Amino acid sequence: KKRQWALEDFEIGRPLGKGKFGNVYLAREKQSKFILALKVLFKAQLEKAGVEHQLRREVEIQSHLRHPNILRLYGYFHDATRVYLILEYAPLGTVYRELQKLSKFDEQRTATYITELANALSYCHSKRVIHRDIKPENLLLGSAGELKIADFGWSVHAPSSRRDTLCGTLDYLPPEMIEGRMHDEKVDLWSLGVLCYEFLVGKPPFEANTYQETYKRISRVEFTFPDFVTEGARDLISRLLKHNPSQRPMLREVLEHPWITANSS
Ligand SMILES: NC(=O)c1ccc(Nc2nccc(Nc3ccccc3C(N)=O)n2)cc1
Repeated sequence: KKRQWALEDFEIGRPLGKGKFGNVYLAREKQSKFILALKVLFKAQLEKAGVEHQLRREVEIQSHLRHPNILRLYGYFHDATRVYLILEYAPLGTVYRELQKLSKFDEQRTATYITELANALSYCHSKRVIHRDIKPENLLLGSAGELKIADFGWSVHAPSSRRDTLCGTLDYLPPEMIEGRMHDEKVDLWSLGVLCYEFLVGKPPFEANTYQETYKRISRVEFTFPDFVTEGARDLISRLLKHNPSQRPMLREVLEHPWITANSS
């Protein structure tokens, strides 16, 4: 951070999304005419929720980390009643939004996204940084439709022990993280497995009706496949969704897997 801004250095545009922490707007840096996103968070919420650190972690990590499949953080600043985050703007929304718009993905999008995601993680891991929050809602699409990871607030360094009171949903977390135990760079691989299954099926493999119900499904790795899911896909998903973190593939193994290579553009 060599420069410091102010809400006045921008021209806020249309609202992009989010709700309770604050909203995200399309922004235009007056000086340069640079387009970007401006996620505005209210101090009121921050404090009362005690996220001071996740925010610090987000602005922390995402500031340094620089990769084409990771969403950039350009800086931040806060006015009297809130904090602003200067973010890379991703022209094609979230992957979460695309999935609603398409229901399920073909083996090509699925394969591709997984690839871009692996490279980004492969890089994140380079720096012993585990995301631990890879869900389709934290995946944006670039001007060329490329995946771009965001939200490293829940992201920390590994190995780790943190038990952090709740995540809203357990869908993307692996047994270790739910079971409250120690975890590492492999948490991101179980998630990669979940995303893959979801992308092709339209629902995460452990979806349940109750938090409790899902924790059961997860903790026992109980998942089945629709008939349309091909064996190549099944193989890789079954390899990523291993109870034992140490039995999950390394990102290169994933990046070389036949089905991935046979369909990733
Ligand atoms: N409504 C759309 O077509 C649309 C949605 C999203 C983007 N891209 C984008 N880039 C950077 C940040 C960002 N923030 C968020 C927007 C919505 C929800 C959550 C966030 C967020 N806290 O990351 N969104 C572009 C268009």
